Amino acid sequence: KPKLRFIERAPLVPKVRREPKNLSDIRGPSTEATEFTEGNFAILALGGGYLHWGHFEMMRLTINRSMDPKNMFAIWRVPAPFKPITRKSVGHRMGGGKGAIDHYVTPVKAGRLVVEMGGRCEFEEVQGFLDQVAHKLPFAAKAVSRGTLEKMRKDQEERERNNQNPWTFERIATANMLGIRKVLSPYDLTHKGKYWGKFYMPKRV
Amino acid sequence: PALLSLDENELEEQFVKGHGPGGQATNKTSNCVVLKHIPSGIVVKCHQTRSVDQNRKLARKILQEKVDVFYNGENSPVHKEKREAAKKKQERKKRAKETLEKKKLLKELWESSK
Amino acid sequence: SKAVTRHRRVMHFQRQKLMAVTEYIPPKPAIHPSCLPGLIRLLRREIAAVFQDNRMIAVCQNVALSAEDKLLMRHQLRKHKILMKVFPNQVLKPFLEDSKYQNLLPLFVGHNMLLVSEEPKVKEMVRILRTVPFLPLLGGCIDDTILSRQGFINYSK
RNA sequence: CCGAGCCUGGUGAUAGCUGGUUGUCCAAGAUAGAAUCUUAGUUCAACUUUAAAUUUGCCCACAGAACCAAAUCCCCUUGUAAAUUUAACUGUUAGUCCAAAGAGGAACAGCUCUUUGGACACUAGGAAAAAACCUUGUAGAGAGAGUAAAAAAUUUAACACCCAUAGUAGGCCUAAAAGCAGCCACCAAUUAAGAAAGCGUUCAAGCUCAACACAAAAAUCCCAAACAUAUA
RNA sequence: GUACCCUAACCGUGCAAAGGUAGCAUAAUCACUUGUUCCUUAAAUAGGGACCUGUAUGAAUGGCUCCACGAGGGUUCAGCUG
RNA sequence: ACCUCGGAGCAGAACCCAACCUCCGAGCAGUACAUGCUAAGACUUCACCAGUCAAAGCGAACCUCAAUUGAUCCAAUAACUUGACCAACGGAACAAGUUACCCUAGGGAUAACAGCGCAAUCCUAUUCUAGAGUCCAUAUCAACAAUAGGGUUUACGACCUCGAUGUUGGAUCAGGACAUCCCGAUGGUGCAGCCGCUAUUAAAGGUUCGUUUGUUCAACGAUUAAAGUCCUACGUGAUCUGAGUUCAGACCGGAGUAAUCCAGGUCGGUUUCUAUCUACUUUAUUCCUCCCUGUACGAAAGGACAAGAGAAAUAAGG
RNA sequence: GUUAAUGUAGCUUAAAUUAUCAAAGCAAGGCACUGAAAAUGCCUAGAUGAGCCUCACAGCUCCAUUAACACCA
Ligand SMILES: [Mg+2]
Ligand SMILES: [Mg+2]
Ligand SMILES: [Mg+2]
Ligand SMILES: [Mg+2]
Ligand SMILES: [Mg+2]
Ligand SMILES: [Mg+2]
Ligand SMILES: [Mg+2]
Ligand SMILES: [Mg+2]
Ligand SMILES: [Mg+2]
Ligand SMILES: [Mg+2]
Ligand SMILES: [Mg+2]
Ligand SMILES: [Mg+2]
Ligand SMILES: [Mg+2]
Ligand SMILES: [Mg+2]
Ligand SMILES: [Mg+2]
Ligand SMILES: [Mg+2]
Ligand SMILES: [Mg+2]
Ligand SMILES: [Mg+2]
Ligand SMILES: [Mg+2]
Ligand SMILES: [Mg+2]
Ligand SMILES: [Mg+2]
Ligand SMILES: [Mg+2]
Ligand SMILES: [Mg+2]
Repeated sequence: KPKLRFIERAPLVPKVRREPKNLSDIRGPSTEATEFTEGNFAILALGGGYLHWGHFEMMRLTINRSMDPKNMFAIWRVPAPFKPITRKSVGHRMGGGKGAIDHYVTPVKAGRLVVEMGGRCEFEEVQGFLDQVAHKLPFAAKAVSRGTLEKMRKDQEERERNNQNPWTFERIATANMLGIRKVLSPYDLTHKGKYWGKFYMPKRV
Repeated sequence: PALLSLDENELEEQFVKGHGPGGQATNKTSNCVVLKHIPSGIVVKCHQTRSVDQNRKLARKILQEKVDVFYNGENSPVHKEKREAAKKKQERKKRAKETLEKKKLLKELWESSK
Repeated sequence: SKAVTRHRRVMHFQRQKLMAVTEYIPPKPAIHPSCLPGLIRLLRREIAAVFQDNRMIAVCQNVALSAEDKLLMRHQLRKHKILMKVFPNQVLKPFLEDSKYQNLLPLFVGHNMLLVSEEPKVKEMVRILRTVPFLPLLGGCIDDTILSRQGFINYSK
């Protein structure tokens, strides 16, 4: 098995109690799968979103098609879809309960690695077919390396000390300077202005 | 005897207002489908519900009875259960004979008792 | 509208006035930065060994010829003891003063091929050359003595 | 002008429903809920008003508040002048948008439902016009003054040149698959050219490469005018 | 549920007071419905004749023929006419 | 479907906190038989009613469980006590249908029509190259996906209007968009030619007549250069119609004990205005025939352009 | 479309846990032989797939199955 394995539509034990749209599994930085384990190339999520089962066959069928499975291998860094998402039978008025369970979905936060690659190849062998996989994901994504994930980290850490602005977001947000926490969320104390909804802004120091 | 299917394509579904059997809801509603077959000439309408999610899925169920006569003929599952379920009406009016014949043999033997 | 949306949600104006004030401002310098101030070493032995050993060297413009005929022009001097060498001018041109060849230096531009030997045949080579009416032979050097294409007629006859 | 005549009477029928409700000036004043044949209503709270009585009210610091995030509760000091209790009642209990945390829906709605907080149902300035965003609240006259918020920035895709011999049609399987169907090996000739990286031939042939050599489209008619250069 | 030029339940039963007979028939008769077919038309969701479960026909809730008749409701030949 | 009560989540940490929100329960059972009596001080389901905990003391001894429920009046009984799936659970002592024969009061607090919001649905364009196209992703088409834009549909929402904003089709007159059906210019072609396919640009002009049906549609007959797609309160009823829908009558099939009822069917059925105000009330296309020429094109069958001549037709003005 | 009901040995109902007898089929057992009357066994994935305990029981995954409402403008 040196290829991406099949990911099923539903959990084998189907979830029978419905869940709220707990949208704060999209919002913010990721805490699981931010670092590299067994690989050199991956697809970083630069934004939050939900992976349906169609994206899992977008990713699997176009990685097993453009890959040397003798020399490269690949590994899922997201689970199979688990979070049930309901839909009401169409045409109905509002109310009358929650809808029935339609399908499942995987929450991906920004900074998450989605699919990892490896084996014996350079980044330029893999940057070809992974960048086109990443553009068809429901969020902003990107092919990174081990070397270009730290080059994106040390450069952004450079932007924090290099900038000549006396006023950063994190200084105004915690000191509550202009009464600014009237407008901000309580998560912008920890997001520090780099996140707005599910969107991640890397041009913000 | 299953009814032979129809492709997802080649079906010119128009949506018009249609007949209106109601006050103001049914003049302005494009509820009537005109689900066509492009190969054969079989034009099917439907105003069976006030909802296309049961109009169109039932308009498809009618069309796969009409175009079934085209590609099979009078020996089809759409005429089998017309000649099998009106087979019983010759087993219902003949059945009803033989008991209205033996309801006079027991009615004349009645009251000719003494 | 929720907190996490499909579309980038509009901000409050006091928030958007803050996401303009705290933007990244890069350092701008005083003066712009740009506006201020084995393979060779082995061939650093071989042409030095060409000029210690050989007697008659002949230089030319041999890029002129086909893939078959340059093997043949190699083979037309294989019947003698003439061998033909090519060298990089990025490594052959500095050596000439390290072996003190001033009148051979303004001579190596473009494609140039040495045609070294230890005994000249080149009386017959010009007869081999007389059927390819291009490919002209330039100035040689025998034992620290230049000889032009005229110098290869005064000696070689 | 008959689903039960017409007149008079009971009769000023009743209406939780609609409409109306008349001098001047001033002041205090806005949105927890619960029950209800009730949710178009009402009673009690809550908020509000007036009078009276007394003494603490608000803001708050250590310490303190459970196991299976923002904050609050408590609370002396301090900064403040208000609070509770008593007396007497009315009204409001058919709300909105914005920021935030969520639930429902489609991570739709100027959507619906709670929670914390604003503003509006009151004034003035601004965002073009503008209930809800920002600035600012305590009243008058002035042909004084200083300010507050307050004006959108952007303009992108050129590119190599030269040059190509060879152990061989490497072997395998294959009709033959020859660098390029497929499997293994992937060495090697010369200064330098992969047992071939894309095309291409049934197969070949051939053409190259790697190699030495020098962002937009909609229905009456675009929508201030205009403007790169005078010192904060 | 065995009937085969698509044809003998040719047999087992459940339930009822009784299980719809003659006749008529896509009808002014739930839907499907513009049923299928022939005539009529250059062309027919109309008209007429047929077939037919009509699963919601049907016998004084009267059923079916039919004579006259109707400011009834459809169809039509010829004429005729802004 | 639901209505009263309890536990968990939403509601992370004092308390509180909705939902036709998400998941579990309850309408008892068991053991006592001091499950006797009294009484400080508190709690409290945001009110009241109810509901909780309780030191001491008297008398004795040496409750379990989250909910496990029901007020008043009355009825029983000598008394103690007892009495509701009063479950619409703060409970009227006891009351259903139906109305198109309908009535009054109101409501845009609340639906249908229109508008507006939104864009799931719908339509369209780019992105990605899997796949078809003998080979070849890109002549043509196109999966899983992604990014946008539209505002035609079916929804949803309930913001304006219920002291009235009258409608389907048709008639009449059409205004506009272009996402082009025809006519024009161009790029590609799996373009020889002729036809086509697609793409860029083009809104000047054009966009037929019939049989059935109320029909927009659709089918069909005949044509056409072509018989565009939409928007205009599903343009247009103080200009028209009234076949449909949509009142009072009636039949049939059905539901119902009946009255009556059905998105059923079918016959019938009053469409009002004398214009105050704004606004307004004489600014050429195309087809065919000939010709070129039956040439170029092609193995042949077939069979072009541009230029020019004529015939007609509609439109405009006479 | 939506709830709502239903499933029984080969043949009919049962049984509110544990599965029956009533027919038919195996014969034998009273009777000269046939008939019951007996005395047997017999055949139910209790129409599904998972197991929450331990379940035709109490419920979905289920498959077919029939009823019934999908309205007003
Ligand atoms: Mg009164
Ligand atoms: Mg009321
Ligand atoms: Mg009023
Ligand atoms: Mg005041
Ligand atoms: Mg204090
Ligand atoms: Mg709202
Ligand atoms: Mg002042
Ligand atoms: Mg090269
Ligand atoms: Mg008469
Ligand atoms: Mg209380
Ligand atoms: Mg005590
Ligand atoms: Mg009640
Ligand atoms: Mg109550
Ligand atoms: Mg009537
Ligand atoms: Mg409203
Ligand atoms: Mg509407
Ligand atoms: Mg509302
Ligand atoms: Mg109205
Ligand atoms: Mg009015
Ligand atoms: Mg265009
Ligand atoms: Mg209209
Ligand atoms: Mg009008
Ligand atoms: Mg009449």
